[PDB]
Amino acid sequence: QNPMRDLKIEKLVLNISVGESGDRLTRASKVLEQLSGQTPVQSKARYTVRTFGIRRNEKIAVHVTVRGPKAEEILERGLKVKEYQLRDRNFSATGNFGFGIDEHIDLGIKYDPSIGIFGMDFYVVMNRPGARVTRRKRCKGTVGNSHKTTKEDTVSWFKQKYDADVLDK
Amino acid sequence: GKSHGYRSRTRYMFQRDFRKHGAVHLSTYLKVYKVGDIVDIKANGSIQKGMPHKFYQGKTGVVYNVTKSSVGVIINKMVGNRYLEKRLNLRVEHIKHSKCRQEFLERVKANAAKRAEAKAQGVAVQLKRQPAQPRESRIVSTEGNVPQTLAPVPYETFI
Amino acid sequence: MARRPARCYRYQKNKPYPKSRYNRAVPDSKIRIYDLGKKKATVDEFPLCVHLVSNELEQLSSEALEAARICANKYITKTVGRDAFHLRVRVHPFHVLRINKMLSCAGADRLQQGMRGAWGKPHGLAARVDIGQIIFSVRCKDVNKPVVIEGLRRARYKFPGQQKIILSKKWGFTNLDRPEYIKKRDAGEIKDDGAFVKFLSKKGSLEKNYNEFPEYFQNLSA
Amino acid sequence: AKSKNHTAHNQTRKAHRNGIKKPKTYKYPSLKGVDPKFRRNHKHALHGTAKALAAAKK
Amino acid sequence: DAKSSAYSSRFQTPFRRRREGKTDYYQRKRLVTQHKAKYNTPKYRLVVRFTNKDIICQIISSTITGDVVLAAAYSHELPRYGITHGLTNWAAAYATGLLIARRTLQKLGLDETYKGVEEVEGEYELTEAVEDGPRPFKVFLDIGLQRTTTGARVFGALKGASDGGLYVPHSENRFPGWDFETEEIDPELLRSYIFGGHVSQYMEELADDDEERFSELFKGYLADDIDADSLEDIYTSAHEAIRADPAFKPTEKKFTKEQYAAESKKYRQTKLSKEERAARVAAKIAALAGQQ
RNA sequence: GCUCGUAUCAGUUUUAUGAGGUAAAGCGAAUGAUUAGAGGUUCCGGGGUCACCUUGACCUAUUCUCAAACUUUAAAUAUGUAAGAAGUCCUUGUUACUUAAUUGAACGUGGACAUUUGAAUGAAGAGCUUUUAGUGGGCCAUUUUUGGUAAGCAG
RNA sequence: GAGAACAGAAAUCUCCAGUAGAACAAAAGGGUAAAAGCCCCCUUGAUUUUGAUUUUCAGUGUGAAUACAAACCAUGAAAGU
RNA sequence: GGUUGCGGCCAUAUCUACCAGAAAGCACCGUUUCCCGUCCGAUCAACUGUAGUUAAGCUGGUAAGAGCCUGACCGAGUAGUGUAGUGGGUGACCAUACGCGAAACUCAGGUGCUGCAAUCU
Repeated sequence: QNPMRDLKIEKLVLNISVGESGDRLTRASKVLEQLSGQTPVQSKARYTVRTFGIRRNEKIAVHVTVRGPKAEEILERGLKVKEYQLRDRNFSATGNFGFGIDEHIDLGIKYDPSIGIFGMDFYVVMNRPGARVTRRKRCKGTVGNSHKTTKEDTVSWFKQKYDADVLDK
Repeated sequence: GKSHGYRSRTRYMFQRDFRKHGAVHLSTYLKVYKVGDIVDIKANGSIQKGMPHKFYQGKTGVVYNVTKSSVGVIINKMVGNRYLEKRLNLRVEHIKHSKCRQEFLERVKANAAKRAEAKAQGVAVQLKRQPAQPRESRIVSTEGNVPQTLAPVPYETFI
Repeated sequence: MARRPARCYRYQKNKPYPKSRYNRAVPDSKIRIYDLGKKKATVDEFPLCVHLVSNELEQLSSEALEAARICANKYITKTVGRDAFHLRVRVHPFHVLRINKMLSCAGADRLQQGMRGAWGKPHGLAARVDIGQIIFSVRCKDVNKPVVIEGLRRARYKFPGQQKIILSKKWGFTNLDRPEYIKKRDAGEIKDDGAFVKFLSKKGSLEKNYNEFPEYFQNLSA
Repeated sequence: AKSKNHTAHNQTRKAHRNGIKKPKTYKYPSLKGVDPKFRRNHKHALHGTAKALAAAKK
Repeated sequence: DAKSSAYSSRFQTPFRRRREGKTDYYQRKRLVTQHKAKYNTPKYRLVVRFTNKDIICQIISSTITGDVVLAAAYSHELPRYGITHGLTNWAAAYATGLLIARRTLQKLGLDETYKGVEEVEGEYELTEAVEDGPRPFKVFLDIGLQRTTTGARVFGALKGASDGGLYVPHSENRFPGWDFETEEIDPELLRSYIFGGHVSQYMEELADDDEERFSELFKGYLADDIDADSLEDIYTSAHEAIRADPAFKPTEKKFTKEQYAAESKKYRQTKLSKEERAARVAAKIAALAGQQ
C-alpha cells in the first residue's frame, strides 16, 4: 500500500515520581543512567500541595526520553516482563500508551549496593514518519487526519510487532 | 480623589478594534513622511512608546519635525479663548496620512490640466467647483410606468 | 424594615443598576417561576397566543410580577384546569432598586446625616419596561380564550400603569404567522423541541438537515 | 457654606465674545524643536547658498 | 475537536505569511523599518534561505506594495561556475554569498572597487570605505527563522558577502571555530570551511576507513573520480570564475511560459459555478431522498 | 491707540477626508447574569438490579429576559484638517545632513501660470499691543443627566 | 480531553485541542502569542551634559512621560533596541 | 499556469471533513566525523540529493458547510436623534413639522487578489 506510512517508535519517556529530594533522587538518577545510557532530568515541582510533602520548586521526579534503535532495544527488555501483552486500556486517544513496572536495578543488569528498589513508569510515543512537520520552526503546520494515529492502528501495530496481543484481561 | 492621569477616560480610545489586535502591518513603517505633510493622529494602543495624549485622538496637523523613529506634528489646541501651537513627538505607529490633501492634490492637477487645455482650445473651462445645483427640468414618461395608486396601510397590532 | 410604596419607584428615573460584581448584596427576586401550566406541552396543541402588553414606560417590581403571576394562574387553573394553558412571564427583574433609610424616631437628626452619603443600599428588584413590549405571553387552545382574557385582565390590577391584553397572530410562541407556520408544519419543515419547535433551514449541511428533518425530504419525493 | 463647585456656564460665550482666532500662522515658522542634526546642517546649507548667490550677483 | 462557531467568528488570523510560518514579522518589523530622516532610501536585506537541495540568496528592498529584488543568486546555477555536487554544503553557502556580492556590485556599477579579498586567508576583515570614494554597499543580513548558531551556513554566506566586497555588519562571534576561552578566530579553520575542510576531512576518513558509506554518500564525487584534494581546487576555480563573470546568465527556457501555462491548465483542477453547485445539490438531495 | 485697507478672517454651510463608542441594537457574537426544556456520558461515585427501573453533571441545538463600571456592530448632534500665488509645474545651485551614488531632504535661483487666483455666504474694516476698572456668592428655563421617595433639594 | 506503577479531583511525563478563557510586583482598565508571558544567556542605559516637547496648566511650578543631539556603554550576528 | 524565496492588503486568505497533484519545485526523508545544541541528532547544527515517498505538509477542488466579506427598494425610513410649537397627555411618555438615520433579522453572491525575481513538459 504505502511503505513509509508504517508506524515507528518516536520516543519512550521513562517516568518516575519521588516524594522527597535526597540520596533517593541521586540513586534514581544513576539507575536511569545505567538503564538508558544517558543522564535523566529532574522534573521540578510545580505547585505546593501540603499533603504530598511538596513545596514549589523542589525537583520531585526523574524522567528520561529514549529514541532510535536504543529505544527499540529498551522497550523490548521493558516489555519482556510485561510479557509482550497488555491491557485493552492504557492506549491514549492519539494511540500513545504506557504502563508502570516495579524494579529495574536487577531486572536486566547486576544489582549493586546503595541504589534501592524503584518502581517507575513507561510511556511510548509512537507516530509515523513525517513528525518534523509539526515540530520544525519554519513552515510549521499540522498532520493530516489520515496521518494521525488511532487506537486500532496502534494496537494492530502492537500485534504484528513482537507477535504481541492486547486485552490480557 | 478625582484622577486626571495621562491615560484617563481612555478605556475605548486605545482599544484595538475587533480582529485586528497584535502587531501592526508594515505599511505603517514603510510610509514616508516629509516635513509639511498634513497628517491625522490615530493612536494604535499596541505600541506604548510615544503615544499621543487622549486629546489628540483624530486631530490633524502638519509635520514640522522628522526624527529617527518618530515624526513631529503641529496641532492646534482649544484652550481658553485662543489656539495654541502644540508640538508632539509621535511614533509612526500612531500616525497616518490625511487623505483630504491627496484629493486636493489630484483636483489641482486636473485643474491645472484643464487650464492647459483652456489655454489652447476652449478657454474659461469653469475652474471653480460648483456644489449640487438645483435639479433642472425633465420629462418623466408614463410608458409602461403608469402611476400606481397608493393608500396608507390600516393600523394593525403586529403582535 | 418595611417596604416602600411602589409609586416611589414607578418611573425609570435611574439608569439600569443590575446585580453584578460591583453590586453584591442584592436581595433575591421574589418572583422565581416564570413558566406555568403544562409547560412540557408541544406547539401544535396550543395555537392561540395572547399577550399582556404595556402601553407605558415604568418599573414593575419583582413582587408585583409574582402577585399577578399567582392571581392569573390561580383563576385560570380553577376554570379550565392546570394542563389547559402555558403561561410564560416575559420580563425579568434585573434592575436593583435603592433605598435611603431615614430614622423615624424622635431625635433622628442626631444619628443620621441627611443625604451626606445618600447612596442607597439595594432594596429590591424590578424590570425596566418600555412601550409595546410584552409582559406576559400565554399560549393556549382557541377554545379557552375568554378564560385567559379574564386571567390576564385579572393580573393587570396587580401591575402599575395601563396594560393591554392583545391576542397575537403568531402561532403560540413562534415568530411565524398562523398560515405561514402551518405551511411549514404541513411540509414537514418543523420538529418539536419540547416546549418550542426547530425549523428546517435552507442553509447548512444537507446531511444534518436530512437527519434532523427526514419527513420533509420524503414528502419532496412523493 | 456650600458653594457651586464648578461650571462651564458662560465660558463659551466669554470665549467667543472676543472670538477664538487662529494663531495667525507665519511663513518661515519657528525652527524650534526640530532635529538638531537637521538644524545645524541646515545652517551650513544656507551659508553655502548665500555665498553662491552673492557670487552670482558679484 | 468541535470547533465552536463563536471561536471561528472571534478568531483573528495572523498575517498570511505568519500563518504559513515563513516570515517572522516581529523581526521583519525592525529590519525593513528605516530611519525616517532617510525618507526614500531603501534598506536592503541579504536574505538567505536553506531549502533542501538548494541555497536561496537574494537582495531585497521593501516598497509599499511589496518587496522588490535587485538581483538574486541561488545554488541551482552554481554548476555553471564549476560547483557541481553538494550545492548545500557550507563551502557552497560561502560561494553563493560571494556570487551575489559580486553580482550586485556589478549591477550597481561598483565592481571596479571594493574587491573584498582576492586572497581568502579567513580573517575577520570588514570592507571599509576607500579614501574619498563611494561608500561600500551596505546590506543587512536577515537570516529569518533559523537559529543563529556558530558555524551555521547562514553565516557562511555572511562571510561570503563580506569577502565579496559587500559591507554587511557582523561580529566574528558566529563563524565556525569561534573559541570561547579566547576571542581569536582560526584563519586556518575557516579557510578549511571555505574550501570544504569539514567535508574533505570526512572524505578521507571514510575513504581510509571503509567504502560502504563512502560509496553510498558522495556518489557524484565518485562519478567524477575527484578526490578530496581537488575539492579545494574546484572551489578556488569557482571563486575566480565568479569574480570573472557574475553577470547572471539565465537558462535557455525551453517550452516557454505560455506553453508552461498550457500544460499546467490541462492537469489543473477547475472550480464550479453556481449552476454546477445548484445541480450537484439537487442530484444529492434526490439521491438521499431516492428511497433511503 | 498703533500697522495697514478687503484681507492670513468666520460660534456658518457644502465637498472630501478622518476621530469617537453615547442613543439605539445585540445576546442561536465574547464577558457577566439569566427561565424553560430536548438529545447524548468515561467505570472522575449508580444511592437499588453491580450490566439490568429508578439520573450523578456536563456538552450540543434551541428558547425568555437583560447590563453605568459587557459588547460584534453602531447613529444623530457636536468635532479635527483641506478647499492654492506662502500654491502648482519645469530646470539646476548649497549642505560639515543622507545615500552605493552626481540618492534624497531642506532651503532655494531662474522660467509658465484672469474670463473663476481654484467650494458657498458674509465681512459690519482686518491685524497687533499697552494699561487698568469691576468681577471671581450666582440663579431660572427646554433638552441630557447624577444622588434622593420627592422637593421652589443638592450637584 | 486522552492516558501512564505506586498516584486518587489534585504530586510528575506524553499527545490533541486550546484568539488568550493565563502571566505580566502591587488597584482597575488598556496592551502583548516564533511576545510585553515562561525558561536560558549576557549585562547595568536605573550613566553624563544640557535643551525641546506632552499631561495637570496660569500653557507657571512639581511629578510623570515623549522624541532627539553629543558622548559613553549594554546586548545582538546584525538590523535594531 | 504551477512552484520557490521575499513580501503588500491581513480570513473573499480562517476552521472541520473528504478528494486530486502530470514536470519542476517544495517537503518528508538518510548519516553524526566536523561546528553546534539538547535527557535524547526529536528541535536545532552539520554532511548527502544519494536509498525512497506522495502518506503527510503545501497547492487546488468539494460541502443546500460553520465562519468571513460585499450588496439588497430585506428588515426599515423602523429604533434612535438635532431643531419647533401657548402640540397632546395629570404624569409617564407620545404624536406631528423640518432634517440625519441605524443594528439585529431575511435574502443574494463570493471564498483570495497581487508585487519583485527565479524556476518548471
